[PDB]
Amino acid sequence: IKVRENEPFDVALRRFKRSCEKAGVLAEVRRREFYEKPTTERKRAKASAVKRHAKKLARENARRT
Amino acid sequence: AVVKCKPTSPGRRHVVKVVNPELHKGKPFAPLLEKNSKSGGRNNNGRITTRHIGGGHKQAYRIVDFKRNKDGIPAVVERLEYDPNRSANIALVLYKDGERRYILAPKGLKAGDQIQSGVDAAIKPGNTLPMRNIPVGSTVHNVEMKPGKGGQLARSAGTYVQIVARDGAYVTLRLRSGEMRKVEADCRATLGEVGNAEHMLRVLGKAGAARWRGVRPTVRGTAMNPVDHPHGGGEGRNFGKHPVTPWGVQTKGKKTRSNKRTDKFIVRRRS
Amino acid sequence: FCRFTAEGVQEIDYKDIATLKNYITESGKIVPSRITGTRAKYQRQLARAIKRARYLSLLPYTDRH
Amino acid sequence: SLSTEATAKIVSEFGRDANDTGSTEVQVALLTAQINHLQGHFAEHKKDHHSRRGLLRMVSQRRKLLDYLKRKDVARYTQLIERLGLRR
Amino acid sequence: MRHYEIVFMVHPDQSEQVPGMIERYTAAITGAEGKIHRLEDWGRRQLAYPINKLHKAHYVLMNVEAPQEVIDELETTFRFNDAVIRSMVMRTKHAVTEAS
Amino acid sequence: RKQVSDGVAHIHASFNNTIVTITDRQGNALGWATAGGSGFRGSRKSTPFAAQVAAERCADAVKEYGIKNLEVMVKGPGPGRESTIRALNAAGFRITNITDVTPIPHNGCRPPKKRR
RNA sequence: ACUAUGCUCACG
RNA sequence: GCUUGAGUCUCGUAGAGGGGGGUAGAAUUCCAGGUGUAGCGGUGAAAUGCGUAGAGAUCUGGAGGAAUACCGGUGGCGAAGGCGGCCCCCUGGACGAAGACUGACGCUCAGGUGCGAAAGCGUGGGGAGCAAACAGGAUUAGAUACCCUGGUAGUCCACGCCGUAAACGAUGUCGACUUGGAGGUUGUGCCCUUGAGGCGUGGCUUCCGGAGCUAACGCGUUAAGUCGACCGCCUGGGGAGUA
Ligand SMILES: [K+]
Ligand SMILES: [Mg+2]
Ligand SMILES: [Mg+2]
Ligand SMILES: [Mg+2]
Ligand SMILES: [Mg+2]
Ligand SMILES: [Mg+2]
Ligand SMILES: [Mg+2]
Ligand SMILES: [Mg+2]
Ligand SMILES: [Mg+2]
Ligand SMILES: [Mg+2]
Ligand SMILES: [Mg+2]
Ligand SMILES: [Mg+2]
Ligand SMILES: [Mg+2]
Ligand SMILES: [Mg+2]
Ligand SMILES: [Mg+2]
Ligand SMILES: [Mg+2]
Ligand SMILES: [Mg+2]
Ligand SMILES: [Mg+2]
Ligand SMILES: [Mg+2]
Ligand SMILES: [Mg+2]
Ligand SMILES: [Mg+2]
Ligand SMILES: [Mg+2]
Ligand SMILES: [Mg+2]
Ligand SMILES: [Mg+2]
Ligand SMILES: [Mg+2]
Ligand SMILES: [Mg+2]
Ligand SMILES: [Mg+2]
Ligand SMILES: [Mg+2]
Ligand SMILES: [Mg+2]
Ligand SMILES: [Mg+2]
Ligand SMILES: [Mg+2]
Ligand SMILES: [Mg+2]
Ligand SMILES: [Mg+2]
Ligand SMILES: [Mg+2]
Ligand SMILES: [Mg+2]
Ligand SMILES: [Mg+2]
Ligand SMILES: [Mg+2]
Ligand SMILES: [Mg+2]
Ligand SMILES: [Mg+2]
Ligand SMILES: [Mg+2]
Ligand SMILES: [Mg+2]
Ligand SMILES: [Mg+2]
Ligand SMILES: [Mg+2]
Ligand SMILES: [Mg+2]
Ligand SMILES: [Mg+2]
Ligand SMILES: [Mg+2]
Ligand SMILES: [Mg+2]
Ligand SMILES: [Mg+2]
Ligand SMILES: [Mg+2]
Ligand SMILES: [Mg+2]
Ligand SMILES: [Mg+2]
Ligand SMILES: [Mg+2]
Ligand SMILES: [Mg+2]
Ligand SMILES: [Mg+2]
Ligand SMILES: [Mg+2]
Ligand SMILES: [Mg+2]
Ligand SMILES: [Mg+2]
Ligand SMILES: [Mg+2]
Ligand SMILES: [Mg+2]
Ligand SMILES: [Mg+2]
Ligand SMILES: [Mg+2]
Ligand SMILES: [Mg+2]
Ligand SMILES: [Mg+2]
Ligand SMILES: [Mg+2]
Ligand SMILES: [Mg+2]
Ligand SMILES: [Mg+2]
Ligand SMILES: [Mg+2]
Ligand SMILES: [Mg+2]
Ligand SMILES: [Mg+2]
Ligand SMILES: [Mg+2]
Ligand SMILES: [Mg+2]
Ligand SMILES: [Mg+2]
Ligand SMILES: [Mg+2]
Ligand SMILES: [Mg+2]
Ligand SMILES: [Mg+2]
Ligand SMILES: [Mg+2]
Ligand SMILES: [Mg+2]
Ligand SMILES: [Mg+2]
Ligand SMILES: [Mg+2]
Ligand SMILES: [Mg+2]
Ligand SMILES: [Mg+2]
Ligand SMILES: [Mg+2]
Ligand SMILES: [Mg+2]
Ligand SMILES: [Mg+2]
Ligand SMILES: [Mg+2]
Ligand SMILES: [Mg+2]
Ligand SMILES: [Mg+2]
Ligand SMILES: [Mg+2]
Ligand SMILES: [Mg+2]
Ligand SMILES: [Mg+2]
Ligand SMILES: [Mg+2]
Ligand SMILES: [Mg+2]
Ligand SMILES: [Mg+2]
Ligand SMILES: [Mg+2]
Ligand SMILES: [Mg+2]
Ligand SMILES: [Mg+2]
Ligand SMILES: [Mg+2]
Ligand SMILES: [Mg+2]
Ligand SMILES: [Mg+2]
Ligand SMILES: [Mg+2]
Ligand SMILES: [Mg+2]
Ligand SMILES: [Mg+2]
Ligand SMILES: [Mg+2]
Repeated sequence: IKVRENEPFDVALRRFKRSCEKAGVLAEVRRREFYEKPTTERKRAKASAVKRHAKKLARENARRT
Repeated sequence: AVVKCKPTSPGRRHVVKVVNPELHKGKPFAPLLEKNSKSGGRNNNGRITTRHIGGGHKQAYRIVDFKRNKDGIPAVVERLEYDPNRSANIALVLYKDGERRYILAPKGLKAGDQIQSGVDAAIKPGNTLPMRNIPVGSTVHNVEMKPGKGGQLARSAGTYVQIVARDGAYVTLRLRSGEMRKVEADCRATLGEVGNAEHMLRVLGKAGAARWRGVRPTVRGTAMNPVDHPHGGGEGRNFGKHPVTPWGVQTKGKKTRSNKRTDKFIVRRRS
Repeated sequence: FCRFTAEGVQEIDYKDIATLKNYITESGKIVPSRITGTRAKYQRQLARAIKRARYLSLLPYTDRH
Repeated sequence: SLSTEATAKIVSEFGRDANDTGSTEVQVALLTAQINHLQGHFAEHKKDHHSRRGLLRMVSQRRKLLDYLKRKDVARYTQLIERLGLRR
Repeated sequence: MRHYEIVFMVHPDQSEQVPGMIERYTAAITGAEGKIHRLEDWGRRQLAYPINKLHKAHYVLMNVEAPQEVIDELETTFRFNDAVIRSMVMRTKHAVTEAS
Repeated sequence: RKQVSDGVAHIHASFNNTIVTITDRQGNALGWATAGGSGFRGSRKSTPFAAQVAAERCADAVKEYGIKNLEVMVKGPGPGRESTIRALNAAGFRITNITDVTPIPHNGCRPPKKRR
């Protein structure tokens, strides 16, 4: 998070923030995640992941493109 | 402990006794009790100054030691006794050299436990120390407001003071009212909580049980006639008056604190 | 890469922080397994040791102290 | 969960030898030993209902061995109970 | 009976007392059967974050075998003592050596 | 009068506002501005440019103190901040370092209920 | 952003 | 009798299993204190609300409560309900390794009895945040709602009660048997640890699919396949899980 970038540079470049937190504090602990809803919304985000990964093996179809 | 009584008679229906089996079943230690005559509320001039007190069971004064000085002498707790003069139960402490004296019984204390008092000692329930030597954020009782005195604060059953801070010479105490009071660090405080915390769950059950505790009936102002009490008269359950004492001063939210000599010691008033 | 070594086995300990600091990100958070490999058994031991090290002020809880 | 010295002491007493450690006589003593050790644990605590499930397993497990032992041989059944102090 | 791994930290000004403190805690445990397996004074090490509004605590790792009566008497001496800034007491899994 | 060399530009970027507040080294306020104080009200107040102009308005009104270089301390999410720091260069400062003080509670207090 | 309703029965 | 089911001991392995006690850090609210000058707050847009009595912002020092970021996963444990900071105390089970022992001690279970989320209820504590009820501002034809600002019971604790949930894999428990693949997780063997490996074989688990079954959807060695033991339950919709 603590980013100095030497001296001649300036131009922000603080992906250190964007690839660490921000979303963790904000879109999660902004408004209440009703205990069960995480368990629901994760398990569908988890089931959607393996749906794509299992399809990615069977994606090699005829195509003809 | 808290046993509810079976309803074999009306006025034995709602009774709830605080039976302590560990208490003593015998006469108290005679050398440390003198007689204590009853005022009936009246004073020098023979006039009722405090109403609603009169009668009750004859009850002798136990010479309980609050100051708790006799230093550097371990002392075995011989037996826990009943005190009619007090909310809390007392303990007959036998000092190793061969004195006996009464103390307020803390929570975790029993017939056999050893207690020491003074400056060094150990940090354990029953052991009196100066509040300078006692840890911050610790539960004490029987607290002195002035060094060398007896013990004013936290002596009622279940009562305890918590030590919040220590600013040099002064110790900030959070009292059971909620008031944060500043006392001198040289003042003493017996460690732990005052025993018999079930006391509050007792329920008397009859009018008579208040009488034999030395209380007399309170008559309501509204019942009385105008001449007697500010609330008074009216042709059938009237009021239309702001609540007040029998002497006209407003009750029901009206600060009567006006010491002004001790306002320096009070950090935060209770709430 | 993976665990300790070929004949390592061992147990992930909290006292040493040279090898342990590789397993936390620049902010102070714990890095997950799917980035740094590691079998699930050692990732639990690691996590437990990071928290024990945090308690003693060997590792920091964060970088906003 | 009963020390190795505590088990070995009971094993080399009720049974034939230290080798023998599965007799109905032995098994009932090891349950009884542990049940009595747990009475201190359930004197206070009380709300520990998950451990009570393991205790009530041991209790029922014991009674099935004792009831087996009675039907099998009445002589050694009565002698075992006097030594352990069962049947209240 | 049981092995432990005590790791306590001490205030800067009272680091001169630590040689004495170790001698007192050793005498408590070494009397009751179990020996101390390791002696390693870590020294005035920097803190990751301020504890009690100060930096640089004086760490001490004991690592010792003892019964439960002695170790809890030692655990109580840490809380009733302003010199010691925090402590922790780990479980068994045999004795050890080295590592820092 | 005072004439401080360096300071700290605290930026409180919420969804609705962007409150810029330039302080000294020891967290002592010298001046401030807001997206609401710039004009820009309602829908306009929650934008990257309305934060830019607020930082431009906070850049001046601290010229008496004469800060040459400062540290940024962004906070919250907001449409500003990836825009507000651009404004501090273009105004007339040197950014020593950029930081976050976005208060991450370690699962502590129950947040408000979800809105529909 | 929010934003109601559709009287009865009738395709062998 | 026997020893294959079932149980015991022996040495370990993993785990938010439990119960009791501590303590840590972030943050929220608040408390007094410094700085400082108009807004803050909020919204689809506004207003109520809060602020020139000096708020918001910023920093200093406290106090208290509740919950434990990241690790953290189609990960683990628990009979189910459920169970996540770290540390000791007592404690239940699970699995593996090769033996030794017992010798059918077993499986199911009507009544019985225990445990059983959340909400409730009782007595006594505590009370930051959140928030039924409630109030005010919006919205609207109306708005006893949705949105906004406030906000009490409650959520926390100790002890008793309650005995219910879509308490759900909408799938009773135990056991045997019948093609596969990719994994996750925790064991324990054989080999060169000769370098993050080579090769088996036990637990538990997620996904896809064969025969077979199924009304179909789908299930599919963790069966809804093929059989056995025992239990519970069903017999059109409303009336009614009501009187
Ligand atoms: K419940
Ligand atoms: Mg859930
Ligand atoms: Mg006279
Ligand atoms: Mg007289
Ligand atoms: Mg007279
Ligand atoms: Mg009276
Ligand atoms: Mg009389
Ligand atoms: Mg009296
Ligand atoms: Mg009296
Ligand atoms: Mg009294
Ligand atoms: Mg003086
Ligand atoms: Mg009265
Ligand atoms: Mg009355
Ligand atoms: Mg009255
Ligand atoms: Mg009258
Ligand atoms: Mg009169
Ligand atoms: Mg009058
Ligand atoms: Mg009248
Ligand atoms: Mg009337
Ligand atoms: Mg009237
Ligand atoms: Mg008047
Ligand atoms: Mg008057
Ligand atoms: Mg009057
Ligand atoms: Mg009041
Ligand atoms: Mg057992
Ligand atoms: Mg066992
Ligand atoms: Mg035999
Ligand atoms: Mg039977
Ligand atoms: Mg109509
Ligand atoms: Mg119609
Ligand atoms: Mg129609
Ligand atoms: Mg055999
Ligand atoms: Mg088995
Ligand atoms: Mg091993
Ligand atoms: Mg565990
Ligand atoms: Mg364990
Ligand atoms: Mg546990
Ligand atoms: Mg627990
Ligand atoms: Mg607990
Ligand atoms: Mg803190
Ligand atoms: Mg705080
Ligand atoms: Mg003041
Ligand atoms: Mg003020
Ligand atoms: Mg207005
Ligand atoms: Mg107004
Ligand atoms: Mg104003
Ligand atoms: Mg005002
Ligand atoms: Mg002012
Ligand atoms: Mg202020
Ligand atoms: Mg403020
Ligand atoms: Mg503070
Ligand atoms: Mg605190
Ligand atoms: Mg499991
Ligand atoms: Mg099950
Ligand atoms: Mg304990
Ligand atoms: Mg089981
Ligand atoms: Mg067992
Ligand atoms: Mg085997
Ligand atoms: Mg036979
Ligand atoms: Mg045989
Ligand atoms: Mg049944
Ligand atoms: Mg039944
Ligand atoms: Mg029950
Ligand atoms: Mg329960
Ligand atoms: Mg219950
Ligand atoms: Mg509840
Ligand atoms: Mg209640
Ligand atoms: Mg009531
Ligand atoms: Mg009351
Ligand atoms: Mg409140
Ligand atoms: Mg609220
Ligand atoms: Mg609301
Ligand atoms: Mg309402
Ligand atoms: Mg109003
Ligand atoms: Mg309303
Ligand atoms: Mg209206
Ligand atoms: Mg609020
Ligand atoms: Mg809690
Ligand atoms: Mg508790
Ligand atoms: Mg409890
Ligand atoms: Mg019941
Ligand atoms: Mg039931
Ligand atoms: Mg039901
Ligand atoms: Mg469920
Ligand atoms: Mg489910
Ligand atoms: Mg499945
Ligand atoms: Mg059902
Ligand atoms: Mg069963
Ligand atoms: Mg097995
Ligand atoms: Mg098929
Ligand atoms: Mg069929
Ligand atoms: Mg089909
Ligand atoms: Mg199935
Ligand atoms: Mg099979
Ligand atoms: Mg098979
Ligand atoms: Mg199998
Ligand atoms: Mg099966
Ligand atoms: Mg089947
Ligand atoms: Mg079917
Ligand atoms: Mg029927
Ligand atoms: Mg019917
Ligand atoms: Mg019918
Ligand atoms: Mg009914």
